[PDB]
Amino acid sequence: DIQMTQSPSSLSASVGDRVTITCQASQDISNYLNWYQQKPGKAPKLLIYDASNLETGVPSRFSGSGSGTDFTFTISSLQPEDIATYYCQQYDNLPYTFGQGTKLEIKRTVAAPSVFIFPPSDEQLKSGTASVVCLLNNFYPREAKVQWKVDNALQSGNSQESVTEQDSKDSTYSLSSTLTLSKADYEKHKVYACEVTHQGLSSPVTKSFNRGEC
Amino acid sequence: QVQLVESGGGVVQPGRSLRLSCAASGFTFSSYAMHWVRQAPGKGLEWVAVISYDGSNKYYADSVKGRFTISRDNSKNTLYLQMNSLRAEDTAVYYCARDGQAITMVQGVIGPPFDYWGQGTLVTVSSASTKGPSVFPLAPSSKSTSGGTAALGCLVKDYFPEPVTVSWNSGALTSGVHTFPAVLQSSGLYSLSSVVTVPSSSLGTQTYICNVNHKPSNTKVDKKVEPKS
Amino acid sequence: FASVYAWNRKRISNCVADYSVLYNSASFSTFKCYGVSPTKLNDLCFTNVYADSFVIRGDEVRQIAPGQTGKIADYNYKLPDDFTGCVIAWNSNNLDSKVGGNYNYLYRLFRKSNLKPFERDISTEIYQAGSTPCNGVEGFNCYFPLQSYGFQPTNGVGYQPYRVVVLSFELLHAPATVCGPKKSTNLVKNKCVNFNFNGLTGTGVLTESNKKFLPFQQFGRDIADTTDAVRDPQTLEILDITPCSFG
Ligand SMILES: *[C@@H]1O[C@H](CO)[C@@H](O)[C@H](O)[C@H]1NC(C)=O
Repeated sequence: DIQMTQSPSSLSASVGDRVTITCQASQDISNYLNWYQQKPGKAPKLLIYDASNLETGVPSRFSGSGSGTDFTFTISSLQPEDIATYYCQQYDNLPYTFGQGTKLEIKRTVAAPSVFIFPPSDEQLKSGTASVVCLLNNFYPREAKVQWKVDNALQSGNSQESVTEQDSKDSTYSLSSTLTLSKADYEKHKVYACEVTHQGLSSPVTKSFNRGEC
Repeated sequence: QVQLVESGGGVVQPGRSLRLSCAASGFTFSSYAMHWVRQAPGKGLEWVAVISYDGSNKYYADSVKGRFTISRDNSKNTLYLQMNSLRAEDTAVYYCARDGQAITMVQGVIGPPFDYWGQGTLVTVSSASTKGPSVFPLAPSSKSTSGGTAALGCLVKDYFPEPVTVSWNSGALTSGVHTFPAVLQSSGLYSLSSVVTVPSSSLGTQTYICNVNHKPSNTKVDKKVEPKS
Repeated sequence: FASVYAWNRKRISNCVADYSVLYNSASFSTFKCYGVSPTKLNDLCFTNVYADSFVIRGDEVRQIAPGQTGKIADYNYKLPDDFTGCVIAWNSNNLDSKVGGNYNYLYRLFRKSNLKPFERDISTEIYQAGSTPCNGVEGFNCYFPLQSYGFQPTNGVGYQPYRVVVLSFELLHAPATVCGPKKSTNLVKNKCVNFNFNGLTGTGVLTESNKKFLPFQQFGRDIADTTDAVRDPQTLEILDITPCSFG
């Protein structure tokens, strides 16, 4: 007894539209399931019991369709405070499997990032390590690429990124990539560069500095 | 009315043991069922364990068995999950929820399942103590400058005790101030950097001091960010 | 009432059925008619009417309809795809739900294959989900096949018990059977009238008779074969039929 569900994950649309999420179920037909929404930074919330028939409180823009092995959540008339995940739980056995989630994102005009590279502070080079930060400010398409280059060598496996939640004012993203080196290895090269690729850029932007040049 | 409270989680080394607490309120506790569900941070939900109305019907999951156990107090409307033989991998946030629709479990089908009034997390690292945070100022530079604005910030790195905060000018600047999600290194310690943009005419002109506060420890340091020498 | 997994089956037969007392009783929360709209029931005749009875949850009344799916319509009670009768349902929270839970109303939740329409299955064999044989004992992938609604009076609507009756009119190939009721008016004697006496359609003046009809006859005829007397049902008293006045 092992079952699993699927989902067309990570969709995006605009205000006042219709979305669809299809949880196809595994073998061993079942009988209705559920639909949860999860605003991040909080606890989940029930929206529709098996098949359909929502609960109370819900603003009634939601609908299911349960017919055996393939269920479709369908929301009509999008609203600007209804962007969250959406995980569906299937029951009727020992292990209550789940879905995968469905991240939601609004629609904004292509905005290119402001890019900025920061060399390591003199205090940190005393400690014996060098963080090289590169910032990408405001930007719709989050599918941005950050390529570090050290003396024109593409650097793989010594960086970390994180990205902010879509901004409630201008619906943009911001991204910070940190390159971490030892003081010793830092002092072995000259040009540190950060090359950003993005849909709002016709060709990639590189911000760079030269270690040891005021 | 119907609401749940949870406590008992924190930071512990692997191999150890810990029990949790899932209390109830409002409804009659000894008639419903109680579930256990988790999610590793940044992943999906996962059902962990369940028990009937104190009728000893566990039906555990894969791997979980032999490491977890369920204990509810019908007399005191509380429920405990005790786990042993940790893996340094089951660090997550955890939720308990009520059911009234299972089959070999609770008598009679009543209401909807999974009404989800819980919270509560648990860290399983090796940091143990609260590795203080090391701060550097990331100066505004022409490589960050573009036209009318330029960005400057503060890099606060190498700390274990997850909740840490950095403000700008004691909470003054709310424009352009954006703290990025902390990153967890291979060393086991967190790190983050918070940056704010400000008109390029105002590189050094006004005050831009990041106020770093570490609440599990008692670290409070103000660092000024100025253009590069 | 009767469980949902062993519904009852009453075979209403030759009678005078008045579906109006049903249709207008306003006590029914659901009265759907499929083969035939409701108001024309008291004007038709069939061979047999069957009435099935059971008790389900509140939000399971939408699976009692032709062409549905779900734990009830799959394997508890299946309606054929060309149904003819009507489905009636009303809430019964105060009768069937009792504090502490009424665990006497069960339903089947596992079966090998969906039911044929109007098929019934009261067996109680241990279900076998997985491939491992069960040998009549419970365990993983060996489940008892019956569950029980635990009804309780403080349940939100849609979890309170509803009682359901499914009337199914069938027409085999007999000579006749039960049907709607008849309505007779007053007896206006002494006026050229347009009359119908249980089939006899005619026109004329009706008058008290003095002929002695046998103990089984109905009306009277005359040489050259024209109806000239009838017998009234409501009273059973000879009456003559005189043509109108023409000239
Ligand atoms: C018909 O019913 C009336 C009462 O309404 C009764 O007086 C009469 O005797 C009945 N006649 C027959 C033939 O049943």
